[PDB]
Amino acid sequence: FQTRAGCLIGAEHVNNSYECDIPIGAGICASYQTSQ
Amino acid sequence: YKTPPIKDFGGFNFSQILPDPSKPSKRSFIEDLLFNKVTLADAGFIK
Ligand SMILES: *[C@@H]1O[C@H](CO)[C@@H](O)[C@H](O)[C@H]1NC(C)=O
Repeated sequence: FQTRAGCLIGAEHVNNSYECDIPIGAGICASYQTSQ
Repeated sequence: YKTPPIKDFGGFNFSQILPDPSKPSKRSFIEDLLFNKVTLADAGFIK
């Protein structure tokens, strides 16, 4: 996944939206969710 | 919260501070003026 912060490898990108869990930067957050 | 489509505020007028959908970034007129007034350096883009 390519983001304004940089290259994020190992995380699946989704078009949903939730509360920030792990802030990455430039409006992108990562979280552990669902098989997880 | 979202402002109602009809701006019937008893004569009071807030267009210059409410968002302008025309702009790609939904900022108000005064917000655009403020953003242009600052000559920011080192924004922090991908580059
Ligand atoms: C997720 O983003 C939008 C949602 O409407 C749409 O293109 C599609 O459902 C999904 N696209 C990708 C690349 O995930």
